[PDB]
Amino acid sequence: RMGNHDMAKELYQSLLTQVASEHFYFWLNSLKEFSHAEQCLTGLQEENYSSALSCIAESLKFYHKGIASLTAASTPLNPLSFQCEFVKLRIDLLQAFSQLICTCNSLKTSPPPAIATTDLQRCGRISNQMKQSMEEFRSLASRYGDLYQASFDADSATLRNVELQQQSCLLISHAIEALILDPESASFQEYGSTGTAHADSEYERRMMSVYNHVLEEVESLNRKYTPVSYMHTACLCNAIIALLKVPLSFQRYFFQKLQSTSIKLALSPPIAVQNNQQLALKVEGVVQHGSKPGLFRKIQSVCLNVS
Amino acid sequence: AIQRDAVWWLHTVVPSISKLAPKDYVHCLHKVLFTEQPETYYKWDNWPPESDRNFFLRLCSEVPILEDTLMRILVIGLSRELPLGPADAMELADHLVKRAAAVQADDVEVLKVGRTQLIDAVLNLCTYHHPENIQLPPGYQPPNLAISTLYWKAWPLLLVVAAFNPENIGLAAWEEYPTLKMLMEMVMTNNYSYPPCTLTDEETRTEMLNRELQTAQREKQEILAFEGHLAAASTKQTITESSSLLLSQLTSLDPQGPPRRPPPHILDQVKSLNQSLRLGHLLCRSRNPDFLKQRQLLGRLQDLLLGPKADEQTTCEVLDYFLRRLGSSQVASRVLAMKGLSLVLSDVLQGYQWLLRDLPRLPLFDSVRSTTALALQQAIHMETDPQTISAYLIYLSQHTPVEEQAQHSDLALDVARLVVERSTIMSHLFSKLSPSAASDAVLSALLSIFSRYVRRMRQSSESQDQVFLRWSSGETATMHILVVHAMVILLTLGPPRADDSEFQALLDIWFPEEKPLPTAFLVDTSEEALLLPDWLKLRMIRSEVLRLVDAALQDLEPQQLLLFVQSFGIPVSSMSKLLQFLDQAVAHDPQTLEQNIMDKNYMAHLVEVQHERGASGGQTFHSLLTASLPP
Amino acid sequence: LQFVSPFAFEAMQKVDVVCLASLSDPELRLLLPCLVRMALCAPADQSQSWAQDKKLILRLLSGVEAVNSIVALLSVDFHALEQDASKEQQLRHGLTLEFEHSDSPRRLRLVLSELLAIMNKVSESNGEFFFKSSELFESPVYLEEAADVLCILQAELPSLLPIVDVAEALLHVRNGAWFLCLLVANVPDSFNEVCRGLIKNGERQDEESL
Repeated sequence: RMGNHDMAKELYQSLLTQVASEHFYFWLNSLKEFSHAEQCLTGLQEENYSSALSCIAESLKFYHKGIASLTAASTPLNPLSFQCEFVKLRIDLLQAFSQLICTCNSLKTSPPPAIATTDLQRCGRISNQMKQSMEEFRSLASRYGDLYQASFDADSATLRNVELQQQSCLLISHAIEALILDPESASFQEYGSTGTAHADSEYERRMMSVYNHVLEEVESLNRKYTPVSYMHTACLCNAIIALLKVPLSFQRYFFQKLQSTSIKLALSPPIAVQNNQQLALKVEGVVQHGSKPGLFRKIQSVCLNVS
Repeated sequence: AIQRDAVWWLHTVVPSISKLAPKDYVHCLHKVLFTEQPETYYKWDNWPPESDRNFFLRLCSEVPILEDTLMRILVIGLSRELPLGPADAMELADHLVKRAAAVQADDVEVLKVGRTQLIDAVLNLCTYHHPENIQLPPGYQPPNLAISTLYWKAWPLLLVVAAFNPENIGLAAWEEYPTLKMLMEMVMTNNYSYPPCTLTDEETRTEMLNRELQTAQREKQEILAFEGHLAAASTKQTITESSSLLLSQLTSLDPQGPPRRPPPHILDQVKSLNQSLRLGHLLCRSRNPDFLKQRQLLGRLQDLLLGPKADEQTTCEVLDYFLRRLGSSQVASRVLAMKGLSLVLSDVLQGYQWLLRDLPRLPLFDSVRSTTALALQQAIHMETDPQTISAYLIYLSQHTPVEEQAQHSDLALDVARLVVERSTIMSHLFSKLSPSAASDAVLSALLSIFSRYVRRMRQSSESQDQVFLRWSSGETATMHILVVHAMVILLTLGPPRADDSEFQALLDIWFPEEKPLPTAFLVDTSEEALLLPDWLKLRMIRSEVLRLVDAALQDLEPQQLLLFVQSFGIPVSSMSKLLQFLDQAVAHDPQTLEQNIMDKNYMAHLVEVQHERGASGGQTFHSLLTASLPP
Repeated sequence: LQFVSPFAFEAMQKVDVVCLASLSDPELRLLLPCLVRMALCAPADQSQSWAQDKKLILRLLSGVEAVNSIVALLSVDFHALEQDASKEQQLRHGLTLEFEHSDSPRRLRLVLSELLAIMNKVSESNGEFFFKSSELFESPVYLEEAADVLCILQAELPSLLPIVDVAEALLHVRNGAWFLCLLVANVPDSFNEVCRGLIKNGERQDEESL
């Protein structure tokens, strides 16, 4: 929870051979592998991008081991859906980070001369690669939002953690856009309405400090260089380093599920309908609960989308 | 147990309602076969379930012979009005055979024919049937025309039946069509190619077919000339030989003629499955009728050629036919020819030891020595395998026809073309990472042949590019430019470890120490020939022998020096010498900056890199270059 | 046949140059076209550290005689080649001996035409697997030269030769795995997209067919 992942790795490793059930064994092994993966990228130097690429590769190896174990730990009436999606979105945005480290280094593979003779296309392959990275990070932010709004039963701190991850995705996407793809349409300045925001955790403070520093770096580098610049890649890669150097926090919903609200959704029915007569479908549903219903939030209304 | 077919079951109501036309009945019979794969019906919506189709397909692939076909054949024979064609059955059998190859097994019936109507089908297919729409004049025989689909479908199925089961069905093909024996020979050769390796009998197959084809074509043209006037009187349509529709839809029944070579496109697709099927095993048993099973012809050609009964004419013709393929642009042709030649003939170059040990022992080797040498010389410019070229060079070094000046000049020109033009082959043969014993033998062979050529020329202009050579020692010689460039390239490769006498002799005669170079003049115009072009000079600079480097760097005009420093792969010693000469030129001619040096920064970095490697010199050039712009 | 080492690919992906210096010459020759492009073409970084790294790359390349062929390939006017390829594609809808005797633009045209033919074959098919006998990806001697020209074409004509379509095309030739591996090694940031495209286009295995 507090990001001491080496200690967590040691303790989870100790806890193996103590459990009796194999799915709990896989769950603890997955926790050990996630702790090891997060411990792997604690040794990031401020400017060493090659070391960063190697560390992210090691972390991704351990994360893939962990997600295989976690999938092995999933059972009926304990599907670990939030855990699986959360660590899958953690595996992404790390291989997306690796691809952006590669595209940092792609600038050293020179552009063609045919294209070089006549603005963004003159960059060469790196321009299209930055476009692809921007789209990938935007899709990652959308997926993090999807995880957020599929977490109705999660506590507030977990939702704030998911928000922080989504905001990191959006930060990288905005940095790519404003430095490479559309510096003229960079919009207003990064005027933080919150200013000195009242963070609820040290992870929150570190995340917002990283965001503010990256936005300050981007703003000071807006139109000072052409998009062929090594300084744009330097700022992006340094943003990667800053985002990864703050250890990930596994929040309460990753371990404990408390609210557990569902919907039964019994609807009136391989059913034959005439062409002229259009179907009259009635859907009835009951919201279910486990113990204290409205622990974190209460259902005000139910939206039923039919397609 | 059933005596009827699916066609009959469908026709029970179809013909009852209204008697359908013959074309409609034929189409219904063809569609009723149901030879398609049932597993492909559930690839769109996953319906019907596929859990049973997989189990049913394995048992359906191997099927027995039913009596329903025999009952239908008997009914068709007993009734003259019965409209039942064997084309649908042939198409179904062909489809089943094609599908079964993927899931074939020893305990699975690949093919099974239960009806003996092959003779009846053949008789009914070659006969002419009056069409409903077209009515020919009474008493006049119309031309023999057949549907393209039926003719194309009857050939493959019948050929497969005759080849796979040549016991009973093969007897008919063993007395009518020698093409069946030719195809059996091709199958035994394990190569579906026209001409096959086992069809080498040119005097029996190629010659007779070629002689007969011209007569047959002339007779067909003469027969068609009379009918053309009547055909044109009704249609009034133009006829052209290249646009003749009947040529691609009808063909004369001439089984005795040569087989038809398939197009390269069909052959390319066929070769992918040919190795997968491995059809060569089935042809070893077939020996009746015999076309001339490949082992029997191998032994026959062996005792005809290796033995004391060998004759000049047939052996010379066979070798000419067999070696003209090496000069072809097809790698498959030359590989098959190589393999066949090694097998017919028969511890270093084991796969090529036949050409080095077996061929000279022949009784009539001297009679055929010239033609094989010419064939190898032509094959040098086509062959791509380094080992094959190595074997060819070694043979064309030990067994070299020397007596004729013309022949020796042509051989030197061909080897020079190999050395100069085939740069990738030359680099591959003597790649510096692996000096092999075969490489040593080839290098010794090359220097030996070139030394003998230059010596024989010295002891003594057909081509325009001949150059009149002069030495400082008083000798005269007339040679090509390519051969000089070739010996220079040989000398850049360094001395062999097996022998050094020929290398040193060549290096001494061409570039003697502290003596003027052999100035070359054209034979016709008598002007100073450029025997050492820029590319060749750069090639000898990269050599590790100091004499070639010293000869190359003499009186170098600064544009050439600037070009050479920009090149890559130059050793450190040669780079230091080049930079020393560059410094001397800079001190003696500062004006090399204007119309030679395109850019200052890149060449400055180049000179810095040369110094970083550990090359001396270039300080004055570096100073002059840095004076224009900072690094 | 020798493939690109994981150590060399890791060095190339990180562009760690002292690592590339400590490499064997047969391994280095696989990475030759890209390294030549980074050593000779105008730098896009324009940073002093990258200038020094470029100098070390040039030093490491100076000792290789095979670089001159790649320099010759890089001297071709690619505008005319692009125009010719586009016009030929609009028109649409010994070969190895010719490649050997050809100068740099002509052999570039030959291999580019063959690549576009294979791409058209791929696009026309709905997924059916063919096998185009090329005689230039098959000859063991000419694999190095063909691979160098392939890398230079992909680098200098990126719009006309997208990496994923080259990868999908290369599966149909005899030695396509080696060509694809060294192609990805020469543009290391294309690994993820090449793998994604290969997996996405892998829709019909036909029970583990060819």
